[PDB]
Amino acid sequence: SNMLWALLRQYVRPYRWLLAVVAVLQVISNMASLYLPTVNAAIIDDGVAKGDTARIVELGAVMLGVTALQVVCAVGAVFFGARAATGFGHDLRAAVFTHVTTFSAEEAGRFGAASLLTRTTNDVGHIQQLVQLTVTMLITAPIMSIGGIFMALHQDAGLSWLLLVSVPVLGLANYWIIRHLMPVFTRMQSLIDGINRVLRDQLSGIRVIRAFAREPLERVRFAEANQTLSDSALEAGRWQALMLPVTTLVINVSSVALIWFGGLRIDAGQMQVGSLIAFLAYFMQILMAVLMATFMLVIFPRAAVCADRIGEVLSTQTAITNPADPVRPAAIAGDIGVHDATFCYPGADRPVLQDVSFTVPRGTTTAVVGSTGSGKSTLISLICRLYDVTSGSLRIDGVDVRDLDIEQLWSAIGLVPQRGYLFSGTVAENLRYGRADATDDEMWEALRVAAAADFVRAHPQGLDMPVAQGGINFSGGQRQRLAIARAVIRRPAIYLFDDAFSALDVHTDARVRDALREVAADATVVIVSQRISTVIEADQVVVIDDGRVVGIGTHDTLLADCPIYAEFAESQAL
Amino acid sequence: TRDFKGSAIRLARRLLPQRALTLAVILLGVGGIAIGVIGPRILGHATDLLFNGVIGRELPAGLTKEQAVEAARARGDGTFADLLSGMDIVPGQGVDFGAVGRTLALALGLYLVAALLVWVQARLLNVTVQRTMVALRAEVQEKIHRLPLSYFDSRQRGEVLSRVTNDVDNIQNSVSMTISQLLTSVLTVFAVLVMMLTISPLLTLFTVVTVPASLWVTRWITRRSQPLFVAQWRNTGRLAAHLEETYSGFTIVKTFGHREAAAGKFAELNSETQQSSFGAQFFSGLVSPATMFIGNLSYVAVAVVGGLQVATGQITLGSIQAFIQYVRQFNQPLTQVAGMYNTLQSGIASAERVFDLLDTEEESADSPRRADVRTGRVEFEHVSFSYVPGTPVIEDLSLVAEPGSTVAIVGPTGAGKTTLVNLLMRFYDVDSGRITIDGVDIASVSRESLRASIGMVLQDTWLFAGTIYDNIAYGRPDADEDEVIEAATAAYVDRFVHTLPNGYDTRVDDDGGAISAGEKQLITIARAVLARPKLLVLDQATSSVDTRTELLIAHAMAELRRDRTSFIIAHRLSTIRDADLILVMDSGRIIERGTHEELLARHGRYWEMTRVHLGG
Ligand SMILES: Nc1ncnc2c1ncn2[C@@H]1O[C@H](COP(=O)(O)OP(=O)(O)OP(=O)(O)O)[C@@H](O)[C@H]1O
Ligand SMILES: Nc1ncnc2c1ncn2[C@@H]1O[C@H](COP(=O)(O)OP(=O)(O)OP(=O)(O)O)[C@@H](O)[C@H]1O
Ligand SMILES: [Mg+2]
Ligand SMILES: [Mg+2]
Repeated sequence: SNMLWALLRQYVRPYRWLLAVVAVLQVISNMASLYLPTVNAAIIDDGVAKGDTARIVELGAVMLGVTALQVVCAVGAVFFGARAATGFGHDLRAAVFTHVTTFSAEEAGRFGAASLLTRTTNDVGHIQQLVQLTVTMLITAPIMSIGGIFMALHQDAGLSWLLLVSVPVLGLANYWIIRHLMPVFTRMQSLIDGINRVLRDQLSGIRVIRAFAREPLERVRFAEANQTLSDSALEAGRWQALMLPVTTLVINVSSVALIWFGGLRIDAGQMQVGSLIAFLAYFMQILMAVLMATFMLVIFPRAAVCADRIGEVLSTQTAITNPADPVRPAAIAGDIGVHDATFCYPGADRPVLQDVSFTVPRGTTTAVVGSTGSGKSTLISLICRLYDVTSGSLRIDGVDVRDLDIEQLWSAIGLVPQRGYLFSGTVAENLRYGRADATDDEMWEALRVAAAADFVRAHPQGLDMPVAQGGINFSGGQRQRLAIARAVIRRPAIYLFDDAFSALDVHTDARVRDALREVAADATVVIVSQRISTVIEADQVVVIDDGRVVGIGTHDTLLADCPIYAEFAESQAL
Repeated sequence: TRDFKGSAIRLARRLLPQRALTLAVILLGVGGIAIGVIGPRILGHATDLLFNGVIGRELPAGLTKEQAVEAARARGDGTFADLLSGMDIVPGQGVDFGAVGRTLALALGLYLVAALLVWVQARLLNVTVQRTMVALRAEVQEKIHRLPLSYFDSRQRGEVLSRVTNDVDNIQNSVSMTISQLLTSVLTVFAVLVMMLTISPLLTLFTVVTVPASLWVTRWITRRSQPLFVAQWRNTGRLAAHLEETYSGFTIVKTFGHREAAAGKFAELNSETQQSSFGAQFFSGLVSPATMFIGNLSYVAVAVVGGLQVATGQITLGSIQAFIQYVRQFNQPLTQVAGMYNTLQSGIASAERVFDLLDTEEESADSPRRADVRTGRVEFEHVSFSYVPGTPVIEDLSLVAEPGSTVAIVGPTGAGKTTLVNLLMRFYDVDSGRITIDGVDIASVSRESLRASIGMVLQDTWLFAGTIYDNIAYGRPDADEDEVIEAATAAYVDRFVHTLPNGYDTRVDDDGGAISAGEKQLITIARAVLARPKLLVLDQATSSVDTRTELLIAHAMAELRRDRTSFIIAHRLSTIRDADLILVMDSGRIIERGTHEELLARHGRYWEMTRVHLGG
């Protein structure tokens, strides 16, 4: 629970004065609640014993004032507690999001796009719940216990030994129960985590599960996880079921000892009768508050693990930032250098790109050809500066991508990745990610360029046709054409087609390429493709094998001098 | 919109089934509550005995109670005699500590019995709560496995995930956190009311005035707070949706310069959800102080009136002490219910969402017949299908596939090839017509066996978080190590696995890992081929795989492709060449079909498609 304290200390400091106001108001309210029985004892002693009804009425008015103070201070504490809890939760969420948005591809891949979502909302909620339950109930038990001890000492110090001995017994019993419960609760949380991951995997790959008839194995796995979770929860509940009886028993035994010892003191003229009522109410308030506070302690292990996850997210430091003072060329539209680039993924034993050196002149088309796992997508990601070169330099427009701020470099680059993603909403909304200010006319022009205008015009809603979460309401080629249209609507200086024509038929692929050549004539294009038929039109073709460039030149020189490209052409020949 | 009362009563019915264990739970709770409520009367009797002895000790022993009363009347202020009138002392006796000890021993025994009964009832409640939760989780998982694909395609993954896991966990927390409190409160209120009615009707009426007023205040607060709760839930859902869409497509958002817009939208949603949560939480927490205030007003009235009666002599002091204890033990359950109202409402909302998911329409009545392919011949007969009915995607389609024939499907980008092979796997219900494999309608056989008989390479590759060996063995986990190694070698997964320093043990994920798109497709191919399917479907199975590796893979799988009726979908004509039958479909209808030689001889769409390679 080291990370819990750090997170609370960091993100509750702006609300520390509201917390102090909550604390003082709760103290006042609990003091009023424990002082009402003192006024009852005063009625019993200075009233019916003396025979003064006027004193009884006066003390009733005093009790009315005490109750008014109690309700006012309770409402005032609830309001500020809610304020502080919601503020802490909102600030923690806004900090986690702001940290995650600075992550790189590798940093985000460390946790995943779903773990970050579950840590941004449900991990902050489980700590704001602790905040609220501490400013509402967990603070009541110490306040009520110490205040009741003081009030019992005030009423009659002779019988304060009871109230000072009974409370430690309850404290030790509840401490034993907590010490035997907390490991079980940690196990229950760590085991419900697994049954949640199982259900997430079952829903993310439902089509693959159905296609392979993996329903019975999924059922068996879920049944085993459910049974183990139920065993852990039953073991926790067996201990948790002792909390209320072991507190009520202490209250009742304390009350019986009260009636005995107070009676013994009363026979000696050392105690008034109303003190018995006062002490009885003190017991049934002090110990009931402790019981209520302790019964709720299902949060601390859960909050501890949630805070551990949040702190591990917030401790991750990015590796690709604007260096100190980025160079800002006007309208970057130049060439790509790639001089002796050497890249090795973090945690990898061997580099994936070795001694890569090829230049792409501005306004030309360069096709990257290689085997599976050769490093074409890695090179494309290097151009986008999603990853930083371990050695060498890239030199886009004659200047390193490292010293260029990555907002203008990305504004000058229109990238359609191999693993594309279409956001849920409308086709117009998805295309707006390219421009965000595009009119309907240029949106339709971008759709027409990417051959995506027909299947959007077909829908009765036109540009407002719905899009599923991952575009699963479209075909794969339709998703690729939508991504191409999104890249086109940007009108970027550099196009990076990372296998953007894999799911397009020959006719549609040729039409899209012709429209692009008509539109992107003045723009640099780097296209990663498998078909040789699409690479003759490229001015320069680069072949990479094992991660290193094995051939540079046009189609004819590569077919004549590079054995790998000759093998590719021979394999694809009809 | 959303019915919370019905979901609450359904959840209560699930929690407390027919009288097998819930009857014992209720009986134990009632017995313990009655035994523990009896005790304060005993304590009041002991206090009455102490006061009687103390008062009577001071009075002279030569006079009885009536003489003492008349002597006090002869004395001043009059009220002492009224106090003694209802006291029933024996003057000059003192306190009898033996009777006090007996009374307190009886109280201690009753309190011990009540504590034991409460413990047993709590254990039984825990057992039944866990049983109910197990049943709920099993039902949720079965419903997940029975839902149609349109249900998942029409919603975000995060929303369904939260409705499936987070809502169930919230329900579990709420029940195991509040069921015992609810039962104890509902029994204790009535037991205390009965014993207060036994003590004195006036003071118990004064105490019971609170319940109407407390209910009115609670109703007002709930009326003011329910819109806040629904707004908070809506706002949390919107925030979670925005977070999921930003995180899943982080590369696209970051690259296309939309990070600032996403940050601004998140800030707006965060502020709005903060406001909604603050309002809901404040109005939900306001219940307990109000109930405590009304209970304290009743306590003040009861104390004052009881003191007035005790001074007059109509009620003994021990009875009034018992009644004060009863007032406190009556006000406490209402305060506890008011305090836990927030958790109760959260659990009710979660149960509402879970029941909404569980009441969704399922696919269809699955046939119990086990699919059994004998030869492998596939036939389509006027198959018509359409997602979102009103726009056909496949209409008037008919095709025949010989048992050893390799059928290749080529066509435009939105023809319907994936829809066709999904209809073959019974992913979606065929609108009109039927599909027959070896003369039996696929709709008349179980989906499980039919989909197990066919090994399909999905167009969108998917891998679950685990080792590469686990992902390959996902097709058939019972296969031994040698079979998985052979499947990986045939698909040339082993070629790049040997390169990695943790071969077959490196952990890969759908969104990343130590893998590439081509290698991910290779692992999917190995997973498909491991299951030794009797029917082969390959939907753009090598779209991201180079042709040099494709040649080796084709040679390696030629043993399987000989006698398994492969369905090959590809936009590369080289892969689909030399297929026994080639289907060209344009807009969900097969415009032309035949082998390569006939297709070239008759010209048509295929000839134009293959002349693009030669240029024009
Ligand atoms: N939920 C859905 N899933 C898939 N297709 C859908 C869905 N709803 C509607 N459709 C429509 O179904 C049509 C049939 O396309 P299909 O999914 O069969 O792709 P395809 O012909 O295999 O394409 P490609 O060759 O690019 O893979 C598409 O035009 C698409 O708009
Ligand atoms: N985190 C990682 N992400 C991607 N590749 C990684 C990673 N770690 C290691 N690699 C290695 O990087 C190599 C090259 O991957 P990359 O995706 O760049 O290849 P590629 O030739 O572009 O792929 P494909 O032809 O399938 O599109 C792979 O062989 C893989 O083992
Ligand atoms: Mg790639
Ligand atoms: Mg498809």
